[PDB]
Amino acid sequence: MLEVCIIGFGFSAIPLVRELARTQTEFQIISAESGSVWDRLSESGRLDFSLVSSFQTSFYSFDLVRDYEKDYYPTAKQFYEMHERWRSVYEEKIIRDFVTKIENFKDYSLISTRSGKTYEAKHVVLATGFDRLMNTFLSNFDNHVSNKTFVFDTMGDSANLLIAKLIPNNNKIILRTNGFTALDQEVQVLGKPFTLDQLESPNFRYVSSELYDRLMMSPVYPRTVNPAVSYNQFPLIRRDFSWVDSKSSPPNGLIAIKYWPIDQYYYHFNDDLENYISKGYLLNDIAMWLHTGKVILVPSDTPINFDKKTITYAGIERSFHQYVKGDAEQPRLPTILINGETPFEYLYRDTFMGVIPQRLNNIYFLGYTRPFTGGLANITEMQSLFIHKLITQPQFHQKIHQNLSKRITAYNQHYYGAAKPRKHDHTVPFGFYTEDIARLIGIHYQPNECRSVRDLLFYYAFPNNAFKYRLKGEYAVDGVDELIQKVNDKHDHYAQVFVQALSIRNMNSDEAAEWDHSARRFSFNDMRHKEGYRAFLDTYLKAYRQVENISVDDTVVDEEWNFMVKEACQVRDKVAPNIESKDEDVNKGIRLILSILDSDISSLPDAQSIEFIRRLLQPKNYELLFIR
Ligand SMILES: Cc1cc2nc3c(=O)[nH]c(=O)nc-3n(C[C@H](O)[C@H](O)[C@H](O)COP(=O)(O)OP(=O)(O)OC[C@H]3O[C@@H](n4cnc5c(N)ncnc54)[C@H](O)[C@@H]3O)c2cc1C
Ligand SMILES: NC(=O)c1ccc[n+]([C@@H]2O[C@H](COP(=O)([O-])OP(=O)(O)OC[C@H]3O[C@@H](n4cnc5c(N)ncnc54)[C@H](OP(=O)(O)O)[C@@H]3O)[C@@H](O)[C@H]2O)c1
Repeated sequence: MLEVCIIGFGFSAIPLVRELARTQTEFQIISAESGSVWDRLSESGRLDFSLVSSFQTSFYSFDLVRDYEKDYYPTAKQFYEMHERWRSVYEEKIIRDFVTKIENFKDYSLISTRSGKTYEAKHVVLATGFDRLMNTFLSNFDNHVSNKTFVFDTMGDSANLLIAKLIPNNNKIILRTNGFTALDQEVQVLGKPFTLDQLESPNFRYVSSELYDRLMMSPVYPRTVNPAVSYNQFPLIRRDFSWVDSKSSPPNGLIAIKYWPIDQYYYHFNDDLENYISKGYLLNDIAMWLHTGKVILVPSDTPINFDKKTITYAGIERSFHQYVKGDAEQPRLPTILINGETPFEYLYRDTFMGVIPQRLNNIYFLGYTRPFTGGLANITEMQSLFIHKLITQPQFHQKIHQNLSKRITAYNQHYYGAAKPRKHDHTVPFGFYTEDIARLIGIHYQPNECRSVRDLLFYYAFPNNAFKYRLKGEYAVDGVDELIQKVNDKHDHYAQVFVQALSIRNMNSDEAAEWDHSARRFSFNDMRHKEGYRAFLDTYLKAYRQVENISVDDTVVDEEWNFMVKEACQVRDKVAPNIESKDEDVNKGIRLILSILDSDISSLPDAQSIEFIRRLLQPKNYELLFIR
């Protein structure tokens, strides 16, 4: 009887399929003829955008190993192209069919398809993706509507992608939301560009949750009164975070819009604008939108009749052309029958690590955990290794499953606490998830096993990407030592990250928040590096309109909008005139570290930071009750 059935093959499943081939496990893939959202975007011609995520975190270790020279943002085209390549390799093993039902028994499951064909499989893996409502807007659109008005009850990376495509057609944007978390996807660090994922040094949570919290959460929670931070100038972006009942920060369930800030966007693309836009590099700067008023925030309770289709803001009644609601992070699970009769009720919190469900035998989920920053690759690679070991190594299987529900309770206690289940429970800091998975599999690193400060940087500051845990051990990939050398050598061994955590070791949360924003340009939501790009923005529009064959008649006065903008930006007009250090501390920190790279750690004698750097071999907060 068939050992393994993979239902659905897009991207999530590639690494697990690679691992099955390797160990020569008997597997079949069943996967729809239609394909995914991407084959949509391929047919309609709509691949004209780029990922919010860096190569290093969006593409799998066994590709990075040969294609990685420098950090870039891949295009939707490059990402689709990489799916069709791995599709091609495995097409012989793929059955084109839709599965409509799985009857799960003690030893195996019975898979029904639309064809009517039936399959028996010992283990089954669902890698079927999500149904998403804005896919419609993204797959089906028209860049001919201009000067119209749009209301969004929700903000997110797809809402942001659509706002990027509207603004050049002098469309007017209103966000009627309960606020949102948005973060510069790229950060100038002493001249060098870093992705946001590259600066989280997540293993610092082991030193203390509180150390990590104040290092991490100042751009999210409004803990600075610095009037350059969008959350002080535009207080409507603020969310209620009272649901958060966990010592883990950032908390599971936190989501974030990743945007290009204009200055980073300038730096990368100014010298060949028409081509870079052509390729799908699009200015999606929400902070710039808020500052120009090409977008405006509005209280959530700003009533409107959907029937007359108008918006009640200030002493104005603006007729809106389109209202956009959107939230469908619901996995595409076909019906699953327990003991082959009782329907299975999906709930992210009731599965272990987002992969192991509780009343089902030999059934795995792959592609349903959402990384909070970085690409899905990071998550799906480690899921792939966790699932492969569970399928192929029955002692491992027994170890996890013995006390499956104790692990799930202990997981939920650490990450969610007492909070009621939410839509976004399935979102997680990637740096915690990957480390979590790796300590279950045992391909993790020991801090006690560091001998040099160089080793202490690898452990704490090297980002917890999937390939990080594939240098050696059970899942070692050829060429990973070279990747780590490459990357290490390009980011100064992630010293700057290590130095941050050091700098804020003695501060309280309010002290850290201030320090974190005492920079000429702080990392996230810095409204001082906006005004001086209005000249460039004008280039960008003209430039955009050329590749995309647009005329917009740009002398028009939406006079009421100009007055809606003025009322919206009130707090701004009060607070931004109050304008006027991490830069220095970091400058001297990097000095100390790059000098003592090769010093034995235990040897270290007794700026008094050396004593904390010793204690880095023996962290207090390593305990994870869901792993032991
Ligand atoms: C606009 C957009 C932008 C994104 N950008 C990024 C990004 O920048 N970085 C990043 O890391 N992630 C990104 N993602 C998320 C991720 O890359 C996608 O979800 C991608 O589709 C990988 O998903 P998957 O392999 O899990 O599922 P899919 O690509 O949906 O593949 C699942 C497959 O299962 C098939 N299938 C489903 N149900 C059945 C069934 N019952 N029987 C048989 N076959 C079935 C489907 O046809 C499909 O081919 C983005 C997603 C979207 C929509
Ligand atoms: N690696 C990845 O998988 C990855 C990463 C980023 C983006 N993406 C893609 O981009 C899209 C995700 O964005 P989306 O626009 O589709 O919807 P979404 O961001 O998943 O949902 C957004 C809505 O959730 C609610 N919400 C709760 N907490 C929030 C917070 N802190 N910030 C913002 N919103 C919050 C808000 O509405 P209420 O206030 O009404 O509850 C908000 O409007 C998907 O297509 C996804 O595949 C993928």
